[PDB]
Amino acid sequence: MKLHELKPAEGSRKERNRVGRGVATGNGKTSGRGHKGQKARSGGGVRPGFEGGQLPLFRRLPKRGFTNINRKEYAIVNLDQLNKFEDGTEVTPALLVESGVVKNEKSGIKILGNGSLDKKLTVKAHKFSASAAEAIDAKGGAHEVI
Amino acid sequence: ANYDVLKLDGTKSGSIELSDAVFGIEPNNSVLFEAINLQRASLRQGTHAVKNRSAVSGGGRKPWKQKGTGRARQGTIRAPQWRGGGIVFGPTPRSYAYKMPKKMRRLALRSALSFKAQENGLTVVDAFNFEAPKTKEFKNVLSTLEQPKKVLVVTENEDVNVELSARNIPGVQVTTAQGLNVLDITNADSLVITEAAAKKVEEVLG
Amino acid sequence: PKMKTHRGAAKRVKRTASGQLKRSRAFTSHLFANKSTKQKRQLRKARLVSKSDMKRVKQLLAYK
Amino acid sequence: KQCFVTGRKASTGNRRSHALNSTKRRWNANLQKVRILVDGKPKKVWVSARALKSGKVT
RNA sequence: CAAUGGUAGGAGAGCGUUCUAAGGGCGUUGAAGCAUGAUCGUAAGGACAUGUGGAGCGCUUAGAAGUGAGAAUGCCGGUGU
RNA sequence: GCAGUAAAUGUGGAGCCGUAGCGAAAGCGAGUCUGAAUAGGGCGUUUAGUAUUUGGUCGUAGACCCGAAACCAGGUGAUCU
RNA sequence: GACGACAUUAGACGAAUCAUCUGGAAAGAUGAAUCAAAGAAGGUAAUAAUCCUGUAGUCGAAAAUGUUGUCUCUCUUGAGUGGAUCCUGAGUACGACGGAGCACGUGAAAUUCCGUCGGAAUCUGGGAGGACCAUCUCCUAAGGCUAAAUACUCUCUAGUGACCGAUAGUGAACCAGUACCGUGAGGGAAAGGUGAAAAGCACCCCGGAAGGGGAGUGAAAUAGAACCUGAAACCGUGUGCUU
Repeated sequence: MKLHELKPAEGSRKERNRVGRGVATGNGKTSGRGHKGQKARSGGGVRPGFEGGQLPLFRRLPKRGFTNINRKEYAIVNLDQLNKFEDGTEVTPALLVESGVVKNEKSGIKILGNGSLDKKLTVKAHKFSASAAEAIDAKGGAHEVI
Repeated sequence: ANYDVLKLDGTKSGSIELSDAVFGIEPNNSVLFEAINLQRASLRQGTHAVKNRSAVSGGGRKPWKQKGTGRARQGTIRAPQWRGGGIVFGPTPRSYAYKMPKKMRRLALRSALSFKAQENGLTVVDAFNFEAPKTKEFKNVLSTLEQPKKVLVVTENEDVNVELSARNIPGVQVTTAQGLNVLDITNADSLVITEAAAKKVEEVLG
Repeated sequence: PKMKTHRGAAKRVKRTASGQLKRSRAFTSHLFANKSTKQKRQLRKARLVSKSDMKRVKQLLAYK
Repeated sequence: KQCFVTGRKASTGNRRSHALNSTKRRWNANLQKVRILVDGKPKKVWVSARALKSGKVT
């Protein structure tokens, strides 16, 4: 469009609300803060989660668990995610990274089963679920744990 | 999709096939607006500042005691209500430039070029072959091509002679195929592009 | 700067699939002679954070 | 007050109470005034007791 | 056909001010300011005429804000009683 | 980060979010945890997210403005007393 | 040290417009031209690409300094085999006690320092891999030097800004850290604008003077030096209608 007649997209822009400018705006004197107390003061208000001296929720409740410094968490691929290849293709972690079905291998590729194959192909990933292995084999085509 | 190629005298030499994927799309005015706005906010070097009550010289002692004088309590001579000191919320140095996704940038370029191609504001020439910088000759070239006052000339690469030949004509700006930008295209009323530049733009812009 | 995480709360909740927070139970530390068997074994479970507490503490676990 | 031979000196740290109340403190070297042979002439100077453990002839 | 009192407060639509972009304009045959008038719009507010003034300033669309004062024993000036 | 005019933009795929959840974890996985249970129950499945940005609110920053008594650090004072 | 090399501390050249109207004066308007590797900018009696200073482009150093290139100069061996013996940083490493530092609250202190006392091994050695032992892996402390990428701006040069335009912008646009205050450290103002040109009112009159009224300069003199515009409060003098 022209540089003297340009228009933003309808509903994309909105004028911001300026506070404390006259009483016809509705936010004039007290500026939307009510009258007194902390909430009216500049920098007032209270720390989030504070409950006025009542024992806060996250100290009523107990801690639980620990973090394992070495979790082997895997990038997962489901069965219906493999129908985007052809029949007889040999699919490997590098190939499915290339095809973009896996954006990063986190600690390996685990094949799981949600859809179905409807195809015949061999797979070679780091881990398999029982259902995934059986469904790979049902149509013919092997699964190598690497 | 077919644009007749003209020589600098204005006569038809040949024709070129320019794609509808770069020069025949329906312009996206929302993306085009966002691109122009980003482009024009990118040129701001906001170097504005004021002095708040800390940056203003002096004013570190309490001007008078808190009670007993009959005067309003004050704490510094440079408080914002005082004359001569303390700006509360003034301009600060900052940048005004933001980013748009890459596909949106190329869609904005394509929409600008398509808008300039549907208004019959795209003229393709074969070459320029200016062997010396001469403004008068470029002015005659533009007049023979019947171009509006505002025109953007696009070369395949940096043609030094054409650049120099068109610096001093007011309302004519020179650019390369890679140097194309939405603000410059939308400013110009007409585009005069070399065939090689047209093909390069078609390659780059999808 | 970057907003900080309430580290005490992160040691107490786990986020669920729909965005809730699973929590443990109070009264499960000692004095088990003063609670009934039903109390003790039903306090051996997990609840969620109530939505009133949720609107209070939304931002403390924003990165979880 | 440094040691003549080693360079040992005082340093600063904290005194801590059972309730972990910090109060600034000092660690002085065990410096003793002894007559040693600096460059020919005998002279009395400060030397740490550890620098005298083995190697310095009063 | 129905609804339209309203404080804390929520929501929406707008009026003005400075600056910038592009277009289109006005100015020593007199710009902005200032003054007066019996003018126009639902409000914020917009014109016109005539004096003063003696060089700059509107309009459109869109972008940014040091964007709007009657009160703070407010600050500075001027001037009263 | 490099190139570019302190632009746009081009390149840059380290990274980040999503495509799967459950469990403290090992781990299993459209399920999983508890449990002796194929029971019951908790959280989950029977697709939409992501980047930029206008508006609103929150956090860290002095955070709407003015105002203590006071605290500490380094200096200046016995020409008054 | 000796030849060059650009760069900087003065500078030089540098295109193209005339006419009429209004006006005090045009750069404005109207008409007709021209230059442009120059239409950045600032001046000129109003708003100028072509009137001036300039700009693009090109040229320029006696001298005195950065910097870089050659070639002079000044230094000087460098591999491998064996390995029987020799060396490889001691009051050190480490430990206990007390502290400090590591994102980590003397504490697991791993890793690292200080003080006080203890206090090692020498390649078949020693240290580390978050207490600690084993295995394995990696490394070789207790001597020293080291450019670049990084930080900052009292200065200097060139420029930039949806930064301020005299209560703003520095405290300070003006003889400003100055009038002024304090014994002292210290604290700290207020105050820009005639006009294009000073052409800054010759002469006459009232007046001691100050002021003024004429005359005159000027486009304008309620532009007359407190001088552009000249709001409001406030103070007056006349009146139309009222009391």
